[PDB]
Formats: sequence, structure tokens, C-alpha cells
Amino acid sequence: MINAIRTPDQRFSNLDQYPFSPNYLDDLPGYPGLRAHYLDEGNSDAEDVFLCLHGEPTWSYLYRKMIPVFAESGARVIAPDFFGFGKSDKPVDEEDYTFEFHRNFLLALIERLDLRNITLVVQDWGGFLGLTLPMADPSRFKRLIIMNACLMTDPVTQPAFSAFVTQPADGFTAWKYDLVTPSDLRLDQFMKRWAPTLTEAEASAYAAPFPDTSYQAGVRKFPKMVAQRDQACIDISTEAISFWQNDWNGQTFMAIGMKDKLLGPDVMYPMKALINGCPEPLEIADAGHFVQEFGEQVAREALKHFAETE
Repeated sequence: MINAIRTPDQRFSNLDQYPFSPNYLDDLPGYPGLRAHYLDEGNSDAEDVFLCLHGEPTWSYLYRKMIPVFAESGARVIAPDFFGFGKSDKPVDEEDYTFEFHRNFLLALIERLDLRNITLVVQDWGGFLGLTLPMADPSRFKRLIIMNACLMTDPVTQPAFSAFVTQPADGFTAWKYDLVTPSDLRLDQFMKRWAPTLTEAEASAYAAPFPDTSYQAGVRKFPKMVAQRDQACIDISTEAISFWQNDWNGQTFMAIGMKDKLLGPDVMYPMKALINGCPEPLEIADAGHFVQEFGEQVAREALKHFAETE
């Protein structure tokens, strides 16, 4: 039904610092015959569950440094790869990818696995999407760990969440340009540019999922989605705001990658205010858009702030 392709297993043979066994789901309601990859780490019977959501143009490999810390704290860690990324199947048409197709996969994943006591860990699109989930079933979510992300609302209700799109020229505009224009997109090169401390092994872990351009419709659509927000995205992100603001009564931990030219301080401070109970943020001076590449620290600190309330 949905036309898609699978990256060959051999492409991940040699991953650096990714000894996590794959778990797959190919029987999700609404995603018939579409195989979803997810990591399931730590005690599966854990009371607490860390749901790690990635963004553009990454995968669960991005949480590799955080997974072990949360796992060793006694928690179960779920880190799914969105359709189109990592080890999941990749629809070939850009048209197939929408906000709801990604948001509905997540709700379906959460129901199938029957996840409760969720500690939501988001960044980028893991955040644009992630942050609109608790409102569809608030009993499942207990805490939030938020890194450089925001809500895809309209330009009017939250200008701080729309302004980076146009300025600066070396922020979102250049990131976008890098992603949707080359006809030979090398993710390793793109990552080394946007996450400068990555080693060479690391960066190729990022290109692993896409042998050629036919595997990158999904990577190409995300950016266009931030730039051209559909009505359901807008309505949904807009309702989320209200949830964060009046209904959320969970524990929150915020971390900011201060060198981010996209979702920096100028986006995170105003998000901080919409989140009821949001403490003061952990500013990571050396971190850029991929705060997870400085994950150990963010994970230790967070479990640290959360335990000082149990």
C-alpha cells in the first residue's frame, strides 16, 4: 500500500557505539506492512520509561550516549526511529510524510507497547511532534526532558517559534538549503558541519541509513514542513500550548545547546515560560543543535534533578 524501501542490514554492520539490539514492529494500525525499528533498553518491567525521540536528519543513534545512563538508573528506554530514518522502512514519496503520519505513528507505538510512566525526551522534530502527545492521553506521561525544540504554532500566537525560519541567514535558512537542494546529499558531511565534534565514525553512522537519494524523501520533507506549516499541524501545536501551560503537572528538566543557531535561547526561553513548572535550564555552552552529542551530562543531570523529587 504505501510504497517504501528498506535500507539493507549490512549498512549498519560497523556502527560506532551502537550495540543495541533491534526490535521491530510491522503490524501497526494505520501503517500496514511498514516495519518500524525501535530500541528497547534496560528492565522491560521498569516502572519508569524514557521515550527518546529523534529529529532531522538523525535516528535513535543520536541517543547512544544517553541510553546507558537512563538504563543503569533502573528505567526502560524506548528510542524509535521515525518512518524514513534509521532502521525503519522509508516511504519513497515525499507526499506521504506529513505531521499526522508522524504523530499518529507515535500514538500507535505508545498504545501497542502500552507505555506508561513516560519520561518524554525530545529535541528538534522529536520535540515539534513529541510535545503534542501528552495531551492525547495525559495519564501516560509523568516527566519531560526538553532540549532545543519548540511548537510548530502560527506566526501570530508565538513569533519566537516562527522567526528563526527567516533569520539568521546562517541558521534555519542554511540548514534547509543544505538538506533539500543537493541532489547528492551526504549526511556525514552535513552532520560534521552542524555537529563539529563528531568523529568520522560517528558522522558516517548518520549516513548509514541512506545508501542513495531514493532513501531520503523523509529527510527532505521535514524541513519543508517547518517552512510550510499545514493547518492540522498549526491547530495541534496550538492546542499543545494550552496543555503545557494549564494541564501539565509533571516534572520538567530543560537543557539548551547555546551555540544552536536554530532553536537556541531565543526559542528555549519563551518555551520555558509556556511549560508549567519548568525549572531553570541547564545551559550547555559547547553544545550546538545536537545537544544529545553532549548527552551523558544532560542525562546525569536530569536524573539528578528528578530524584531530588521522589
